[PDB]
Amino acid sequence: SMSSLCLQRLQEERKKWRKDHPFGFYAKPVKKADGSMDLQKWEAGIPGKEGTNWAGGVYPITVEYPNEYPSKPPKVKFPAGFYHPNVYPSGTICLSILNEDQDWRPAITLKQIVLGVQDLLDSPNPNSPAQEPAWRSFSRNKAEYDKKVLLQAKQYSK
Amino acid sequence: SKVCRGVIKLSSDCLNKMKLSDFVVLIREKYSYPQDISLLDASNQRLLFDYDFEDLNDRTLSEINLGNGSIILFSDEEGDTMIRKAIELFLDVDDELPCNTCSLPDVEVPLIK
Repeated sequence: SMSSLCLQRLQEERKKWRKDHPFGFYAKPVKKADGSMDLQKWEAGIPGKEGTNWAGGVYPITVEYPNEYPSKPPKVKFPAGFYHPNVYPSGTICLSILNEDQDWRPAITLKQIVLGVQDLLDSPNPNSPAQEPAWRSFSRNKAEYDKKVLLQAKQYSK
Repeated sequence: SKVCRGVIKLSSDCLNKMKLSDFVVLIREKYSYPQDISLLDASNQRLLFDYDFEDLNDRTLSEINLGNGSIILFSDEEGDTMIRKAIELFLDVDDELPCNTCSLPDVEVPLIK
């Protein structure tokens, strides 16, 4: 039930990515039972920035494309339970460029998405409290926050 | 109306011996595609082969779940100004043409922006 434009744009995304993707990132369509690839569901990894508490970790996301892509944005998820003020308990990332009613435009490449997610790691957005306990720590117990973050960096070590 | 179309006539014998790598070779040289291509199962929408995904290179058409009435999408994936139009290919296997039959249809596939 993917539109032919969706198929066309997804094949191009995979191609632009090959030619040009940020250093240390990876993104690849999932392999299915039969041995073939699913262009609608991708696995990617986001390296934490150096000189920040996220350094050393490579953080796994899944990028899931709707049948109406690129009219509608992908759904991007860390694993459920991932710790960050702008990540839901389910793992869904809250980024304005991923919201159809906000800053998403069909021209947005997978590169722009992964760089946006990476920038979010160390700079949480106050207009998106998505995880209560993480927001509480960040706001009033920064030493408990930092510590949790450093643990998560070790958990997702390269 | 953008994707070109054609029916391939195949043998039931040919579907079990045809290697995916050579199947790509045949399609590329008939319609003048460049080196970097991608090959989809157009029905269930699985990616089966491209310039980087070569896991299925060695398998036969039946070994990658392509049978009677399966449709294939073949695209230009070079990223140049002039791009060869995509062609969609139906797989009609009848009983029986001489075995080892794989006749590609005559299709006028243009170079577009």
